[PDB]
Amino acid sequence: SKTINIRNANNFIKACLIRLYTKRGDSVLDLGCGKGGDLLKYERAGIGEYYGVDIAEVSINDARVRARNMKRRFKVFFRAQDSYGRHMDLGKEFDVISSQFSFHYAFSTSESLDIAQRNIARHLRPGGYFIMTVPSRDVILERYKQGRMSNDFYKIELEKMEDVPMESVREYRFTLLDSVNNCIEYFVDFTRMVDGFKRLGLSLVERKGFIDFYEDEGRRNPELSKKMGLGCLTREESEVVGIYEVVVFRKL
Ligand SMILES: Nc1ncnc2c1ncn2[C@@H]1O[C@H](CSCC[C@H](N)C(=O)O)[C@@H](O)[C@H]1O
Repeated sequence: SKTINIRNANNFIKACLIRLYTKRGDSVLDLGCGKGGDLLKYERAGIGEYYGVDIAEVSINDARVRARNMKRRFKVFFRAQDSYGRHMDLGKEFDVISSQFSFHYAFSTSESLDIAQRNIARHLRPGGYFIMTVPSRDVILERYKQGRMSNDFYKIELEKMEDVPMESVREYRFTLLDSVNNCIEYFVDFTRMVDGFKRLGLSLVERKGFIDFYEDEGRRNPELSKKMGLGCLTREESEVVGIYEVVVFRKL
């Protein structure tokens, strides 16, 4: 593929995040786990338990095969359901709750976000972290004002002007080479997210852009760099990576 560097970067960034907030023996709840793309990362992190939840059953089964056919020291649990707009009660709490490239889907409606934020807080141990990587609304609107909304790797389209300005847009179309196709993405209303979480005991402890986060980490972990094979992305690839940001809330 022609997006390998972009996959390496994203996985790199995610691995570093996991390394930063997880510790040995931790219990992790992976929301929007997908096809278990982080099982290996967690295996290196030496975590003890892994629970993955995804709305799509086609991905869960893929995450099962992977878990089933891999050298892992942690117990896995998969469940296919809606963890954002449908009540969720798994029974136990977790030290770390991860939602990689998937939490923005919780912003479907006002109620959805609320349910989703409630589902996160009730499955998080006090002191526990909720790490995520979501698209940056600020970034996107700027590329919009610059007219540069795409390239050979991706494409984004906002909604129509009928009685609406930029700040009034709630969603957009995202297309990615060898990935989603005109997938409907919901903008992450940051302020509403913060307030909503703060109301449930979760505080904002980290918000950084993918590129900076990437550059900063790539310098502190040169080994994980060459290990995951990476270094110096083309500006064309940077645009795709630059769309996402890192956000972390902790249950004080
Ligand atoms: N309400 C919901 N509950 C759980 N997963 C959801 C969801 N809405 C969307 N998703 C999931 O969001 C995921 C986004 S992509 C998942 C990628 C994965 N975290 C990685 O790092 O590769 C998809 O697998 C999709 O099925």
